[PDB]
Amino acid sequence: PWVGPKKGSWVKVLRPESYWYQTRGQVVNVNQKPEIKYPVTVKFDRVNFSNVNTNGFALWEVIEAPAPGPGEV
Amino acid sequence: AIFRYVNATLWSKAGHFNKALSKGAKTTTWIWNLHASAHDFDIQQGSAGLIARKVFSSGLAHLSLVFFWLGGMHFHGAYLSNYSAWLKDPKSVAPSSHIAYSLVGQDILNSYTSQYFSGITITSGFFQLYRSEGIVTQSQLKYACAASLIATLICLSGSYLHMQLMSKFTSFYKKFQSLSQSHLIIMFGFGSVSFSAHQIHEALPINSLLDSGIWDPQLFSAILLGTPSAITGKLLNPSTGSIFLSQVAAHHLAVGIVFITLGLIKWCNLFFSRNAILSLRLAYMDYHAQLSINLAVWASLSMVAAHHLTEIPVYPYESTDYPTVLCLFVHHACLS
Ligand code: CLA
Ligand code: CLA
Ligand code: CLA
Ligand SMILES: CC1=C(/C=C/C(C)=C/C=C/C(C)=C/C=C/C=C(C)/C=C/C=C(C)/C=C/C2=C(C)CCCC2(C)C)C(C)(C)CCC1
Repeated sequence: PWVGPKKGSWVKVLRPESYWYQTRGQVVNVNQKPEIKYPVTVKFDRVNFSNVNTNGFALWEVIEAPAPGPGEV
Repeated sequence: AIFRYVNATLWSKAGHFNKALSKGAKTTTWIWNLHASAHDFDIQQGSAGLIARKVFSSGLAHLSLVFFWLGGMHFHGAYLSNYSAWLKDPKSVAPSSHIAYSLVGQDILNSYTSQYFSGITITSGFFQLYRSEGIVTQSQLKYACAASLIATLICLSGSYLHMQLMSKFTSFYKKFQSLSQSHLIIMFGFGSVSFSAHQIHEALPINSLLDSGIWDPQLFSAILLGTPSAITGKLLNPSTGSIFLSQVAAHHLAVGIVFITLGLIKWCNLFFSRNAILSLRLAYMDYHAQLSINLAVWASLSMVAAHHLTEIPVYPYESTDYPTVLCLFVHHACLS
């Protein structure tokens, strides 16, 4: 079964040190291997200071959220 | 030669030249990098032929810009200046080809320069330059402006054309011997000889008449007539306080002859110590090497100009036009 969020669904990042903390991204993929500490892959339209668009998060660092509306990050 | 590839489609891309700007506008650093690398043709997409194309065409476009600026100066002198009052009596009237509006009380900027003229006193020495050149009529200044504008258009057309005339096979810009010989013999030698001719044939009679006090149209439209045996520079025009323009014309003739002779001896290979400079010749065949060398040469020449324009007086009344001489020195020192 799918351990993490569904592929393509929007997840709100809960990692305090993340550039996208409390903002939402799209789940690119989730690693089903139980040995992966940070399986979920989330991409965001806003590049961070290092011009990086995607990142890897653990199952406890992302929660399911609705897609951003107009003017929402 | 193929001009079907010049289209305005790339105008709206805003960053096509730099591959690092492909991910357009993710931050404001992208805007700043676009501006910073706009004219760094070496790191831009393309080839060495394209780099040469851009360098030469940009040089021509800047030439057109300078010609436009000179034409604007001539137009301001012709129509928005007190050059007539200054010519008849330079001492009483300060040069001014600059007028300001009366928008918000801004008319206060204009100051008394003549009875019928109020404006901003210019400090570029353009009036003295015109007087030395023999320009004494609004028609002459107007035609100088027209020539400058025509030169601007010609240079703009040349830049636009050369952006496509020069192909990847183009190599005329690497012919350093030909470039240097042409510049030394024609641009400098023939140029100086031709300007000496211009002085002798136009400026000398007009300047002599102006010194005497004659302002007759027929006269305005016998070298060494007034110059004594005194060494040039040892005796200044008593009525103008500057080196005799006939001495200046003789100087330009001699300089042109010397430049032509140098070019001809180089052509004949009379210069022998090629090996002492061969290392530099091989090393410095680069855009940035040539740019650095030329910038240093022109900096030194600008400093020498700053010193000489004041210490050695050659323009009429520029010696007594204290703001003009000071501003010229300071400007050319800063450019140096
Ligand atoms: C013949 C003259 C010449 C030529 C052909 C070049 C060519 C080049 N220079 Mg430049 N350079 C020149 C003169 C020249 N330079 C001079 C005189 C200096 C000394 C200051 C420099 C110093 C210099 C540096 C330090 C660098 C270059 C670089 C470059 C490259 C492009 C830079 C660019 O895109 O700028 C685009 C930016 C602009 C056009 C804007 C510049 C605006 C400045 C701040 C001046 C503002 C003046 C203005 C009048 C202020 C008052 C107005 C105000 C009141 C409103 C290119 C190879 C860069 C490089 O890496 O090259 C490989 C680079 O880093 N140049
Ligand atoms: C709207 C403003 C304006 C405009 C359009 C012009 C236009 C012109 N002035 Mg200038 N001028 C101005 C304001 C202006 N002036 C002011 C406020 C003064 C003080 C009274 C002058 C005093 C003045 C004199 C005395 C002369 C000119 C001249 C000229 C011509 C020179 C060409 C040129 O600018 O090349 C482009 C040149 C530059 C961009 C120079 C950039 C670098 C400068 C020299 C740095 C110096 C400091 C700077 C002015 C201020 C920095 C601080 C500031 C940001 C707060 C041209 C018609 C000359 C001329 O021949 O006129 C016919 C001339 O002799 N002007
Ligand atoms: C270090 C000593 C030194 C000194 C004091 C001078 C002094 C002078 N040189 Mg220079 N020069 C030097 C070294 C020096 N040069 C070297 C080592 C070379 C080549 C080996 C040259 C080649 C050279 C040329 C070809 C010309 C000068 C000219 C000039 C005059 C000033 C610039 C000028 O008028 O620009 C006007 C000329 C230009 C703006 C043209 C610039 C040259 C082109 C565009 C550069 C092309 C670069 C190349 C294609 C890059 C390819 C790279 C790739 C293959 C990797 C002045 C007499 C000019 C002159 O009138 O001489 C009498 C001139 O035409 N010099
Ligand atoms: C702008 C300015 C300036 C100035 C400049 C100048 C002024 C320069 C010079 C210029 C010049 C003044 C140039 C000259 C030129 C000339 C020439 C280039 C000539 C040539 C000749 C020829 C080409 C010849 C021809 C012929 C004939 C006549 C016919 C037959 C025979 C024969 C072929 C020989 C400066 C730098 C300060 C910078 C700033 C501003």
